[PDB]
Amino acid sequence: LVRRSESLLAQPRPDWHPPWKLMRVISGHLGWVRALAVEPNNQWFASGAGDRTIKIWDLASGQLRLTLTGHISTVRGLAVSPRHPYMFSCGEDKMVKCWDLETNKVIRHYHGHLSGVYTLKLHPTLDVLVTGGRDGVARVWDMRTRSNVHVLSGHTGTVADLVCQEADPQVITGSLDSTVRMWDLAAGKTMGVLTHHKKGVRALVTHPTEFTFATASTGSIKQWKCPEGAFMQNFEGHNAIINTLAVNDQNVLFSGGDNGSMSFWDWKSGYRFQSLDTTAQPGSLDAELGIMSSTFDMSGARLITGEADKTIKIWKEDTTATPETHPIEWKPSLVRRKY
Amino acid sequence: SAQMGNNTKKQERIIKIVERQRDPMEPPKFKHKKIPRGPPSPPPPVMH
Amino acid sequence: DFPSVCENCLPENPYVKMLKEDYGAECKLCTRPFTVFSWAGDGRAHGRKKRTNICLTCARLKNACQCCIMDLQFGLPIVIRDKALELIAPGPQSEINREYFAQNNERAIEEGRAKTDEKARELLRRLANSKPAALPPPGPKDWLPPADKSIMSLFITGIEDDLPEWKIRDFFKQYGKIKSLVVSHMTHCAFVNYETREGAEKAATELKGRAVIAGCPLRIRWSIPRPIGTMNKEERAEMLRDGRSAFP
Amino acid sequence: PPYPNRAGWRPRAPEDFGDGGAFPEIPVAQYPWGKNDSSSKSNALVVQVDSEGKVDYTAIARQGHSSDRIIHASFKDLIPLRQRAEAGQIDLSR
Amino acid sequence: GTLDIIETEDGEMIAVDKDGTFFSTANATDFAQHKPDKAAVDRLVADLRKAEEASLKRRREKLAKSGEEHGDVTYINEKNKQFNAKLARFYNKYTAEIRDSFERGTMV
Amino acid sequence: KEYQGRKRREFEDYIRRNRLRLQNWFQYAQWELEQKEFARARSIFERALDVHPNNTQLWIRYIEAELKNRNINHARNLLDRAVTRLPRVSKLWYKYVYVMEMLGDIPGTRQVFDRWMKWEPDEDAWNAYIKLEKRYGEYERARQIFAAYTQVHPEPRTWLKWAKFEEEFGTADMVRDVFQSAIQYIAETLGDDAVD
Amino acid sequence: ERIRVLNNRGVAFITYTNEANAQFAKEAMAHQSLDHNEILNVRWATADPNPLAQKREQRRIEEQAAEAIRRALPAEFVAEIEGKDPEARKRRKLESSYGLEGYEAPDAVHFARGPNAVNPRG
Amino acid sequence: LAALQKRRELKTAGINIKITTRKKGQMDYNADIPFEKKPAPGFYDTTE
RNA sequence: GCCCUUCGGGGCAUUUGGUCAAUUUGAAACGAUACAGAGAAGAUUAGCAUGGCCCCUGCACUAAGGAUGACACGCUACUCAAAGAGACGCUA
Ligand SMILES: [Zn+2]
Repeated sequence: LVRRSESLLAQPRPDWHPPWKLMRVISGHLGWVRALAVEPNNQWFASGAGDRTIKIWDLASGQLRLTLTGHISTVRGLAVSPRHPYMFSCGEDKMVKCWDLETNKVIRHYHGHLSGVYTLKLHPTLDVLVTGGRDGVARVWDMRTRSNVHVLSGHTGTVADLVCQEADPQVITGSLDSTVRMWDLAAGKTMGVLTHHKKGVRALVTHPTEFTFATASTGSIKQWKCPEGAFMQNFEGHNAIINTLAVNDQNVLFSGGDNGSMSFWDWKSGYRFQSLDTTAQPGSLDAELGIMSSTFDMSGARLITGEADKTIKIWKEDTTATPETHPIEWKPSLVRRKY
Repeated sequence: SAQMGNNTKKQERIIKIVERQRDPMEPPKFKHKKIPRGPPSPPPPVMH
Repeated sequence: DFPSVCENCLPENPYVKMLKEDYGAECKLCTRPFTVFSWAGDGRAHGRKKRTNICLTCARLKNACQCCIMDLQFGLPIVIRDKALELIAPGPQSEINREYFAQNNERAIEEGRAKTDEKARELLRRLANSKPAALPPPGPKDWLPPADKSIMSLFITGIEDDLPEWKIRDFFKQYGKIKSLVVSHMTHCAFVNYETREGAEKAATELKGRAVIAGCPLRIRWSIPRPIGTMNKEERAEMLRDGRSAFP
Repeated sequence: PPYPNRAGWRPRAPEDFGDGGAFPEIPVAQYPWGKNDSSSKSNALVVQVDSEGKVDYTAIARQGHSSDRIIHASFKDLIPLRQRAEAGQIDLSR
Repeated sequence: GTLDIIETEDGEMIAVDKDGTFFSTANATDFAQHKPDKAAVDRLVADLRKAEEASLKRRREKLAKSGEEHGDVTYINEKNKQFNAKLARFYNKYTAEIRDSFERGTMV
Repeated sequence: KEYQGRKRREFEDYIRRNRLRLQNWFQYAQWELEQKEFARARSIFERALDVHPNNTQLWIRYIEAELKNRNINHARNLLDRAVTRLPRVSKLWYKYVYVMEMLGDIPGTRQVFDRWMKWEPDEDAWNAYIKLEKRYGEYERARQIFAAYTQVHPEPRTWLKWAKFEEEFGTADMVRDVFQSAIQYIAETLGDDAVD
Repeated sequence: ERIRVLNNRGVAFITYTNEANAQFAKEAMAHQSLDHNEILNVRWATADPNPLAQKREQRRIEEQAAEAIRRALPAEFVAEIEGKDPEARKRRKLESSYGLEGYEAPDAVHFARGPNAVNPRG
Repeated sequence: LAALQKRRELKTAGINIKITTRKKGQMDYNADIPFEKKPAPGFYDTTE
């Protein structure tokens, strides 16, 4: 039998975080909001929806600055460059567009995806964008020459998520074939495969200060440690298709569930300090309750969620909350926890 | 080294290798063949 | 970036001027484009520009020089080596399977994956234990010249399959000019047609109805030339016994 | 036999060597595992053992992969790192 | 020499194991060298063939029981018959009232 | 040979047309088994394993097809590969212990069960291992299996199973020790309140 | 070497001792006349299905390879390898002892060529 | 079927007429194993 | 050949060329001819896709066509049982 640790320090005691509450709901999109991108100076954010428009909203007012057209299918990705005045969109129409924000016009196309594109990440230090789609491939594109410099193959399902970080593993692709692949960017080779999830991996995120990441499939979130992909912990209790995941600079994991569910977790301990259920915009069906995309702003004080009732919901953490009003209900249980 | 029977030590060689002059007008010489995909890398254990 | 070429294919000059052409030709085995290295042989001022005929991967699979396509351990052709040593020939020889195997194995073939030595000794030991009413003795009428001057043929019986035609030809070349020599090893028959009757008469005089060529006993007679047709196994056996009985 | 001496005793049996090992004292050719008249000619894998001592079965999961490839192939990979026995301080810094 | 036979102070033959190679053939690298006899391999092949013949017998019995025309006919083909049987097996508990209405030739 | 070529062409065209249907691979491999082309059938099954790596049915049929032609070592390598790829499918483990119990080889079955118990399975595999060791005498080794079982599955049901086993095959002091260890462990992990 | 004339069919199979002579004859007699105005179809022969011809060709391949191996190996080495000579057999028994009696050294160790081998080497 | 009976009838009548179904764009399935994937070796020797 | 010279001698110039010219036997493509005859559960039909060891035309390998270009329409045991009676009989 593999030995466990009986020190009772393997379970960190959760830090206290205030609960989150609804602040805003922004209408105007005529499709499910599936993209969201806060610009690096925290002034505006970018929503892409099923009405194939990209809308630029002021973050402070929630007030519609601009609408950009040019896609013909649902916008799935969006990225405001911190080093260039560029925005990056991908869609279900196989198009990966680079928008010049100084002209509000599409200036580049990154062509080569055989099907609709679901994800798009900018490399934090290199001049590279990464897309994944329904063709089972993560395309790694050079920004300047529009050249598909890497074809990351090995997944047998739709590549649904992807993260770029500055150290190896530089690409992490979660796919609907229930596997997660860790990719060395320099060679285009799989460093590792994680097959712990039973269902299609739909959400990934990386921690801002720790060298760890998290993956999420239905009913299960798993925290892993880079660069070896060692299984760190489970986030448990969100029995839904999890589309999204948002960790904060203050260690908050946000899982949004396709049935309209929400879980706010403490990152280090795995404790669920909040469990919410979103509400639908009037006129919606019960089936239209669902958080389809989410992000934090650069401050981390606002959670932006795009939801399948075509809405934008801003969430603030409660300023009138103290550790006495919302006590941590976690105890160091002594259970085998059959793995 | 020694090859084709005999095992006498042949003198070592200095070889000048130059790229061949190619006709600038020559089109591509060979057709492109559509070979099916090879098998993938050996799949990992399923850690459910 | 360097060919694998044997010494006898390389020039006698220790200083080799070599041309290199990326994708200059398709390999003569797998039909893939490969870097061709070429050089001028010791036959100065006319001949053939010697070159690497096969690619390096096929040269690792066959263990052969890229120019001559012979075995780089004994100097034998690849098929001769494979038939006489019973080797695996590690790779498909079909059309599409060749590119499939080369596409999927080019990194392990380079490292020597996917040494005969002992099988050569096995072949040598196997060839060590190789295992490959009678008519009266010939009277004088067999080698006496007939009265008919038109009779020219010399009939030989008792020929085994191990005896080539050329040994008979230069055994009978010392007696005169041979117009024709027909050797049928299937029927153990032979016909010698000279140009002058003096040579055939000398052959009958110094053969005297008997001959030994390379340890094979044969019987010689005068004969008018008749064809050899589809002939019975028992008759073949009895004149083989007669050719053995040429030396009682 | 013990070893203050072994002269005058020839190994005649395959079990005369104990488990095995030819005796240097006897100046006769000795075969602890019989005739190697034929080669090994076996396509099996090299059987290894782990630290505590059991047959190591990670050569099957790692078959066809390089050494830098990360492959999870045991139940120990399903345990959290904090609870994973020989695990004290874990460095979680960029 | 792996197993050690000792006549103890009670006069009984004990057999202690230095390694763990005797109990389970883990740590015993000669687990590959086990060769099953002819009878056991024949038993295994016979049992696998018995499972095969059971599968053929069940297939034949299912086809024979599906080859009976007991009841009202609605289909036109064999696949149509199987699909209509599946439609029955799901939709009787929701559509028996409609079937009653069809049988009577009157009220819903 | 014309019939073989036409059947191979038809099977390969069905495989190229729809490779995600297991019936084409199964039919091609079974047919090539029928003309005793074992290398060809092995190649077809391995290509199917390249298309369907984690299919338990394909693994089961390929181990069975290897076994019914009396290729024991091939099929044991195949079962090692199958329990390496899918360690959480109890069907493959159950077939593997059943096959190496059918062929004699009780220490081999024991080491396969030891690997399975290393993977910490459900209670059914522990009960199967205890039944294996109880069938061929060997009660003390079943006692260590109950020790590992009560570590892995520390429910009162497994402690009562150990109590019944030590009642039938051991002294009453062993039963008292088993009950005392059960109540002590459940008192120190679920607290003094949650003893069953 | 051997001409087998399959008469009645009008077909013959000429086997020269040299391959270059065979190619020369094929390129010389193609579309020629023998005695009357005919066009000869001198083409490359396939393989004689006669098992006697098959074993003849297989054997000839085997002594061609044996000639190459005998050229490769030293004369004493090959003379011990066949062992048809009894004196060579006695030399193998006496030489492949190296002090230890009852050895009869393996062919990998005895018939080995190199600077560090333990043999007269080469 | 009709080609089979006429081939058998002409096979009985002495001559051995060669039958060819080698169209262009066609792969050979009888020469070697198509896309041969040998089984992975394990701990058990399988050469016998 | 020429140049230099202390007539002893020395200097300048330095290895081309994947091509047999030679069409039967180192590999072109049809058409005519005969034959079959354009998909969506009655008949007649506009289409757009999907999959790749199927292509053609095209600069288009980020058009549009080639009958919606053709092709697909097949074949079908195996992760595989449990009951409670009765019973030629087995058997405790
Ligand atoms: Zn050469």
